[PDB]
Amino acid sequence: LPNYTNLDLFHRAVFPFMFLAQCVAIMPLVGIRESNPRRVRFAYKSIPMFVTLIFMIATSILFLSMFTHLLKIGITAKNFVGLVFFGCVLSAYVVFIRLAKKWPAVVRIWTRTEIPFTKPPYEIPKRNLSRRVQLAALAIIGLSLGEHALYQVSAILSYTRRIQMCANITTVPSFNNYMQTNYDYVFQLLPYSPIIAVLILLINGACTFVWNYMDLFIMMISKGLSYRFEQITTRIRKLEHEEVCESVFIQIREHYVKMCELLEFVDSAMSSLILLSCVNNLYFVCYQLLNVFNKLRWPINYIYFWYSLLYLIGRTAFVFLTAADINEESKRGLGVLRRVSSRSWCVEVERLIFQMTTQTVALSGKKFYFLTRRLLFGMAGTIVTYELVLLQFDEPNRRKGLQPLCA
Amino acid sequence: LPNYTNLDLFHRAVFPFMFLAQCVAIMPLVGIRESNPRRVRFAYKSIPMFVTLIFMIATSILFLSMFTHLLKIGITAKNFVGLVFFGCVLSAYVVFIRLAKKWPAVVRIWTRTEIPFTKPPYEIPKRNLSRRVQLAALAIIGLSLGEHALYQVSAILSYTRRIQMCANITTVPSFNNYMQTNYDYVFQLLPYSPIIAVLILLINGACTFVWNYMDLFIMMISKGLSYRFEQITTRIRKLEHEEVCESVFIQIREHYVKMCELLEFVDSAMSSLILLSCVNNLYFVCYQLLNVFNKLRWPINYIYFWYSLLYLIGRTAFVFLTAADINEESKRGLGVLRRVSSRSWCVEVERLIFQMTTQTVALSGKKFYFLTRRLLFGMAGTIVTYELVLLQFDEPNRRKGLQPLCA
Amino acid sequence: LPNYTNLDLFHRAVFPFMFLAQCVAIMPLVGIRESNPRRVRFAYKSIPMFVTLIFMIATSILFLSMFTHLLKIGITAKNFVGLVFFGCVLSAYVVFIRLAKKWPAVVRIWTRTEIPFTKPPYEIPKRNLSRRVQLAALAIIGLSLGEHALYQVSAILSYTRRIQMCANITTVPSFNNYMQTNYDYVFQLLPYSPIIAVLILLINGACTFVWNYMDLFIMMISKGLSYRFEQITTRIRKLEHEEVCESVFIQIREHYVKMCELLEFVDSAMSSLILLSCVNNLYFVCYQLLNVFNKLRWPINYIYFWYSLLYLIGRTAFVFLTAADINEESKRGLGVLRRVSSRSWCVEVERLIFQMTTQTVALSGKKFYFLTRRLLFGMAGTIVTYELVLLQFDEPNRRKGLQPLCA
Amino acid sequence: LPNYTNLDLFHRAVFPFMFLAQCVAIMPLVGIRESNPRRVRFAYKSIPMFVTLIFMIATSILFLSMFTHLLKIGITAKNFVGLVFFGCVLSAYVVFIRLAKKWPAVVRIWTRTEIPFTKPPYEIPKRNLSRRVQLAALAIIGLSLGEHALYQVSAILSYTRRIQMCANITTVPSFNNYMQTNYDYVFQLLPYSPIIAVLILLINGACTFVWNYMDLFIMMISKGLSYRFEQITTRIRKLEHEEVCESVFIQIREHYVKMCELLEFVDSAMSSLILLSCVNNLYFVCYQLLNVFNKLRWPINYIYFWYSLLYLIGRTAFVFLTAADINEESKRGLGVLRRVSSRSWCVEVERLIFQMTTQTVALSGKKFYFLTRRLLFGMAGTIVTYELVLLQFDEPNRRKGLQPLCA
Ligand SMILES: OC[C@H]1O[C@@](CO)(O[C@H]2O[C@H](CO)[C@@H](O)[C@H](O)[C@H]2O)[C@@H](O)[C@@H]1O
Ligand SMILES: OC[C@H]1O[C@@](CO)(O[C@H]2O[C@H](CO)[C@@H](O)[C@H](O)[C@H]2O)[C@@H](O)[C@@H]1O
Ligand SMILES: OC[C@H]1O[C@@](CO)(O[C@H]2O[C@H](CO)[C@@H](O)[C@H](O)[C@H]2O)[C@@H](O)[C@@H]1O
Ligand SMILES: OC[C@H]1O[C@@](CO)(O[C@H]2O[C@H](CO)[C@@H](O)[C@H](O)[C@H]2O)[C@@H](O)[C@@H]1O
Repeated sequence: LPNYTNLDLFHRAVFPFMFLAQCVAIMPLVGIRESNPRRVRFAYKSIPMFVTLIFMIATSILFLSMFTHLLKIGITAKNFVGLVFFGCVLSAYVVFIRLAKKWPAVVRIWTRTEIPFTKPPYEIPKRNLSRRVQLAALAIIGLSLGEHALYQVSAILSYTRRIQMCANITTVPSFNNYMQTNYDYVFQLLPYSPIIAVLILLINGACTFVWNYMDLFIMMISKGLSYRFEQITTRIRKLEHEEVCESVFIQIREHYVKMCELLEFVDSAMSSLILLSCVNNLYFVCYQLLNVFNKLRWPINYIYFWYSLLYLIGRTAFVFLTAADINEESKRGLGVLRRVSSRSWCVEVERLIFQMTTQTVALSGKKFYFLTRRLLFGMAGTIVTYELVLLQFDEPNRRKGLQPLCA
Repeated sequence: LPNYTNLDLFHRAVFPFMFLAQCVAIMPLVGIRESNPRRVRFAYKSIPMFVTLIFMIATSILFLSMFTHLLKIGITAKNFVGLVFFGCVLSAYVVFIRLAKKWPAVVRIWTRTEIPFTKPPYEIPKRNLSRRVQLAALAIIGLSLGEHALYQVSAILSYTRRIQMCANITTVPSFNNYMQTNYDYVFQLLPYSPIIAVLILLINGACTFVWNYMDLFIMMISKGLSYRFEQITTRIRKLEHEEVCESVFIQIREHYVKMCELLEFVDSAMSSLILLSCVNNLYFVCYQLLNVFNKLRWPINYIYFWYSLLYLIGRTAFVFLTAADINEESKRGLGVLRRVSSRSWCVEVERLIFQMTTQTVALSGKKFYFLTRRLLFGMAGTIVTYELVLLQFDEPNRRKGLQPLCA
Repeated sequence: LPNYTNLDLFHRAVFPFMFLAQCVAIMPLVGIRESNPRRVRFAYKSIPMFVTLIFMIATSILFLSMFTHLLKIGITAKNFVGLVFFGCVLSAYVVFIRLAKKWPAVVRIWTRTEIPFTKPPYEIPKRNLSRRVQLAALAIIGLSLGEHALYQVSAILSYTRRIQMCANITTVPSFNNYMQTNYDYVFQLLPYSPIIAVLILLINGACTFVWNYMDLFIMMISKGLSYRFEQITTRIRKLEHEEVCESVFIQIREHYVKMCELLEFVDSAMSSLILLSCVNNLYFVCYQLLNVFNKLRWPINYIYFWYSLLYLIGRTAFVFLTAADINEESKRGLGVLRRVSSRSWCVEVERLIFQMTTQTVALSGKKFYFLTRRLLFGMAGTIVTYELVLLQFDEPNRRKGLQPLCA
Repeated sequence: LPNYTNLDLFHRAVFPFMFLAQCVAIMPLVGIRESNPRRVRFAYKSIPMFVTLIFMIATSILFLSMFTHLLKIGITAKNFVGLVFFGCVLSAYVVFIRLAKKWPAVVRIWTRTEIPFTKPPYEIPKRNLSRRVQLAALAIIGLSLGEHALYQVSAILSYTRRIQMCANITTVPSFNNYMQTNYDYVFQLLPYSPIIAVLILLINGACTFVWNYMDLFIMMISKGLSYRFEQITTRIRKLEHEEVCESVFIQIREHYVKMCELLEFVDSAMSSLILLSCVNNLYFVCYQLLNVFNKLRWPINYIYFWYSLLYLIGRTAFVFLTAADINEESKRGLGVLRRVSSRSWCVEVERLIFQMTTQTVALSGKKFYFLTRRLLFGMAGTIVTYELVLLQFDEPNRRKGLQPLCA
C-alpha cells in the first residue's frame, strides 16, 4: 500500500481543518485524523455524532428562542435575518451529517484516483496541496474571527455607550445586563444564568463558525480538485514542442477521465452543501447590501457592517472563483492540445479535445447551475437587479433615520 | 404478437390513471383499458367524448358564472384568479381532446419502440415502470385531495365561524346559505337548488382534478420516457471494464436513436399541454406567493394557504424535475462512453457520443424552452424577480389588513 | 437559361407584393415585375425613387407637424407614440431604400441558388412557395386594413358622439371640423384645405402600410428561405431506410451549404430591417400593453384597442416564428441524418451533421440576436418584465380615469 | 532580423498614440517610440514613471478634494458621480501601470506572432493597420476634445449667464471667481491661486483624456487582433474553388492557432482594463440616461448633456463592437472551410473547423464575460432594465424641476 504519511494527498491537506470543524461538531466522522483514509468511517454511535447532537439541540434552542421572540414582537424583514441565520446553521448541521455519511466513500475514491498524480510524469507545483488549503483555511478562519470580534466589540461598545452617555436610565453596565439586553430573544424564554450566558456566547460563536465553514469546505474541496486538473494541464504543457506517442495521450485521457469521474462523484456528494451555501450567501449579501445607506450611531458600527459586508461578498466571490477554477483549469489544457503537430495527432487527442471542449467540468448545485466564472457574473448581475428593486422597499425605513439614543 | 398482458410497458402503467381521468372526462379515448395498445382509438361519437362535452359545457357555465359575477362587482387582480382557473380548466379540456386525437398514434409508436427494452440485455430496474407511475400518481392524487379537502374545511369553518361569533346578522348556518354565500358567482346567474348545489360542488372538484392532472400526466409521460433512457444507461454501465464489439455499440446507438425519435414524437404531441401547464403553474405560483404576507382570519385559513402554496410549488418543481430527468438520464451514459478503451473505440461510439453530447434530449414547450434543470433554476429566478416587482403593487392592500369579521 | 415564367421561384412569389409596396414607394426597384430577376435593378433616377422621395418628404412633413405640436403642448410618454411612429416610418423608408440598393445582388444569388431545388430529387410541397407567400401577405394585408378601418371608425364615432351627446359646445359634425380636430398636429402648422385633408388621410394610411410591410417583408423572406430548407429536409427524409451512396450525401451537403450561404447573404442584406422591425414592435407592444387597464369611453374604442393590440402581438410573434422556422427546418434534418446506417456512414455525413449541429442557421439582427423560438420566449419574458416595472409608472394616469366627455 | 521600420506591424500602428498617452502619463514604458519593439521596457526609475507619479498624486488630491467636499455637503446619488470619476481615473492609472509591466512581454509575442502575416500568401487589406488605428484614435480623440470643449463652454456660459441676468448678487464675472465657484470642491481644501487654477484645469482635462483612453486602448488592441484574423479569413477565401493541398491547411491552422494564443496572452494582460472600462462605462451610461428627462437651464447645457450622452453610448458601443469583431472575424472563415471539396477534405480542416466552431475567440473581462455582439445586446437589455427600475428612484427630483436662477 502507498505511504499515506508523506504523500501529497487531499486527505492530508484537509483533515486538520476537518478535525477542527469536528470540535464544533460539523461533520461527525470517526478517525478523520488517521493517515490512511480507508480508516475514516461514519458511525451514529460515536463521540463526533454525540457532539453534533448537542450542538444541533442547542442551536435549535436558539432557533426556537429567536422564533418565539419574533412572534412576541412581530416579524419584519429586518428581524427575519436572525431566524434565517439559525435556520441556515441547523440546515448546515443536517447537510454536513449527510455529507459525513457519504464522505468515507468520497475520500476512498479520491485517494485511489489521485495516486497516479503523486508519481511522474506529474510534478508537485510550487505550492503543494497542503499549503494551498492552509492559506485558504487560515484566511477564512482569520477573517471570520475578526468578523465576530468586530461584532462583539460593536455590540459591547454600543451597549456601554448608550448607557454612559444617556443622562437618563442608567442600569450600570455589567455582563449580566448586557446579556439580558442584546440576547433578550434567548432569556425571554429561558431563565438567566451566568452559565447559560457564556453558553449562548460560545454557541453563537460556534454558529458563526458553521456558517463560515460551509464556504471554507467548498473552497478546500475545490482546491483539491483543481489541483489535479492543474497537474494534468502542466503535464500537457510539457509536450508543446515534441512528437508525442499515442501511449502518452492514452494515459493523459485516462487520467483526465478519472479526474472527471471523481468530480462527478464529489459534486453529487456536495450538491446539497453547494446549494445551501449559495442560497445562504445570496440572501445575506442581498440583505446586507440593502443596509449600506442606513445610518448607524457609532463609527465602530460602520466598521463592523462594512467589514461584515466586504468579507461576506469576498467570501462568496472566492467560493465561486475557487470552484470555477476547476472549470478554468480543465479548459487550459485545450490550448496546448490544439498545438499538437499533425504527426502526433491521433484518435486519442481527438477524443480528449472533444471531451474538454464539450464537457462542462465544474461543481454544480444539484445541476441547477454550474460554478463557473459566467455564473459569478450572473450572480452579480442578479444581486444588482434585486437590490435596485428592493431598495424601493427599504426607502421608508431609510428616511426614518437612527432612533434617539436614550429612547 | 407480444404478450401485452404482463409486459412492463408504458401503456399498462398509465391506463389505470388515464381511465380515472376519463371519469372526469379529460382525454376521451375509446378502449384505453385494453391490454393491446393498438385497440386504443379516438372517436367523436363515443361515451368518453359525450362525458367530455358535458363537463366542458358545465365548466363553461361556471366560467360564465364567474365572468358575469366579476363584471357586476368589478374585476381586480385578486378576483381574476377565479376566472383564470376556469379558463385554464377549459383550455385543458380542449388541449386534452387534441391530445386524445394524437394519443393512438403516440401509444402505437411508444409500444413498438419500447419492445426491445423488455428483453435482454436490458433488465427491469428495482422499481418497474408501473410502480414508478403509481407512486407519482397516488402522491399527486393524494395531495390534490388533501388540498381540496383543506379548501372545503377552510371555507366551511370560515363561513360558520363568521356567523357564530358575529353577535350580529345570524342567518343560522345551513347547507343552503353556505352555497349561496361562498358560490354567489354561480347562483347570481342560475336559480338556487340543492341538486344544482351538489352539482357545483362536484364540478368544482372535477375542475380541481383537471387542473392537477395536467401536471400528473406530464409526470407519468416523463417517467415513461426517462425509464427507457435509464435502461440504456444501465446497459452501457455493464460495459465499463470490457472490450466491446462494434455490433454492441450499433445496437445501443440504434436503440438510443429510436428513443430520441419517440421523445420527439411525444414532445410534439404534448407540446401544447406542457406550454399550458407551465404558464398555468407560473401564474398561480406568482399569484399565491404574492399573498404570503397577507393576514388571514383563522389558523385553518393559514393551513390551507400554505398547504396550497407548498403543494403548488412542489407540484411545479416535480413536473420540471421529472421531465428534466429525461435530459439528465441521456447525459448519464456519456460518462461511461468516455471510458471506452482505445481498442473498443470505433465510429459508432464516436457517433453516439456526438449525439449525446450535442443533442438536447428533453421535453419542450413548443421548442420555446426545454424542460431541464437549468430551466427550473431560471423559472425560480424569474419568479423571484416578478415577486419583488409585484410585491410593490400589493403593498396597499397588504397594509389594509383583514376586514372586520361582522362586516 | 431557365424558364423563369413558370418556375416555382422566390422572385415570382414575392414580386406582386413588392410591386404593391412600391405603389406606396417602399423599396424603389426598377423592373421588379420582370419574370427574369436579372432585369431587376436599382436606379436613383427612376419613377419608383421619385415616388419614394415624394412619400419621404410628406412623411417628414407629418413628422415635423407632430414634433412642433408636441413641443407646443409638451412631450409626454403618451404623446411620444405618434412621433415614434412617424420616425419609425421614415427609418423604414431609408432602410428599404438601402435594401433596394442591395436587392439586385440578393435576388440574383437567390435565383441561381434555388435552381437546383426546382428539379429532382427535390419535389414541390403540398403548398408551393407562391401559395405560402400569398397566404401570409393576404393575411397581413387584410389584418392591417381591418386595423386601420377600426382606427378610423373609432375616431369618427368618438368625435361624432362627443359632439352629439354634449348638450354643450356643438360645432355641428363635418369632415372639415373632424380633420381639424383629430389631426390638429398637422393643421396647426399647415393651412387647412380639403385637398390637404385627403392627402393627410392617404399618407397616414401609407405610413400604416409601411409599418406593417416591414414585418410582411421579413415574413416573405423567411418563407422563401424555410421553403428550400424544408425541401432539403424532405429529400433527406426520403433516405430514411435506404443504403445511400456517398455522392447523394455530397450533393445534399453542397446544397445545404449553398442554402446557408444564401441565408448569410440575405441576413447581411436585411439585418437593418430586422433590427428596426424588432425594436419598433417591442416598443409598440410594450406601449399598448401598458394601456390594457386604461378606461376608454365607447365600446368601439375598446374593440379598436384590443384588435390593434392582438394584431400587433400576433404580427410580432408570427414574424419571429416564420424567421425561426428556418432554424427549425435546418435542425429537422439532423434527426434523419442520425439514423443513417453504419454502412452508409461516411465523411460527408459526418461533415453535414457537424454543420447542422453546431451552426446556428437563422436570421439575425446584425448578429446581436438570432431569430429563433428561444429568442421569442426571451422576448416574451423581457416584455413581461418591462410591463411589470412600467405599470408602476402608469398607475397615476390609470387612476385618474377617463376625462369628462364635454370637457 | 526583420526591418521594423516599414513593416505593417501593430507596434508601429499604436506607438504614436501610446506615446501621446504617456504625455498624460498613462502607461509608463521606456522606449515606446523605438522602431524595434524589443527595445520597449518597463522601469520604475524612469521619466515616464515619474510623470505617472505626479499625475497620480495630483489626481489623488482632486479625489480627496471631492471626497472632503461631499462629506461637508453630504453624499447624494448625483454628487457621487464626481467621486466615481476620479476613482475610476486613479484605478486606470494603477491598471495601466500594471499593464505597462506586462506590455514588453505582450509586444514581443505580438511582433513575432504577426511576422508571418507580413509576407505572402497574406496580403495587406485596403486599409492597413496603421490607418485603421489612426481613424479610431483620431475619432475618439477628436470627439473627446469636443466633449470637454462643450463641458467648459456649458460651464462658463452657465456661470456668466447666472451672474449677468441675475438682477441680484453680481460678483462681476472673472476667471478667479469662476474657478472658486465651479471648482469649490478643490479650493475648499487648498488655498486659491491662479497657478493652482490652471493646474486644476489641465489635470481635469488630463483626467478626461485618461477616462477616454481606456476605451481607445481597447479599440486599438482590438483592431490589431481582428486585423490578423481578417487576413486569415481573406487567405481562406482565396481557396474557395480550388483543390487545396494538406500543407496549406497545416499552415492556416498553425497561424490561426498562433493568433488564438496571442489573443489569450493579450486578453490576460488586458483583462483588468476591460473589466474596469466596462464597469466604468456601465455606471456612467446608466447615470447619464437617468438625467435625460431632467430640465436644464440653457440650450448649451442640453447640447453638452446630449453630446456627452451620445458620445458615451457610442464610445461604449464601439468598444464592444470593435472587440466583438475578433469573434466575428474568427467565425467568418468557417463559412469558407465548410465549402472545402471532398477531395481537399483532410484531418487538418476537420481540426481547424472544430476549433473555429467550438472555441470562443474573443476578449474577456477576466473570463466573466466575452466581448461579443451577444454581450452588447445583453448590455443594452441590462441597461434598459436598470433605467426602468432606477427612473422610479429619480422621479421625486425630476418633478422638483430646475431651481431659481438667482437662488
Ligand atoms: O440570528 C441572529 C444572531 O446572529 C448573531 C449570533 O452571534 O450574529 C451572527 O449572525 C449575524 C447575521 O445574522 C452576523 O452578521 C454575525 O457576524 C454573526 O456573528 C447575532 O447577531 C444574532 O443574535
Ligand atoms: O375559480 C375560482 C374557484 O376555484 C375553486 C373551485 O373549487 O377552488 C379551486 O381553485 C383555487 C384557485 O383558484 C384553488 O386554490 C383551489 O385549491 C381549488 O379547489 C374555488 O375556490 C373558486 O370558486
Ligand atoms: O403618429 C400618430 C398617428 O398614427 C396614426 C396615423 O393614422 O395611427 C397609426 O399609428 C398608430 C400608432 O401610433 C396605430 O395604432 C394606428 O393603427 C395607425 O393607423 C394616428 O393615430 C396618429 O395621427
Ligand atoms: O469628478 C467630477 C469632475 O469631472 C469633471 C472634470 O472636468 O468633468 C469630467 O467628468 C464628467 C463626468 O463626471 C464628464 O461628464 C466630463 O465630460 C468630464 O470633463 C468635472 O465636471 C467635475 O469637477
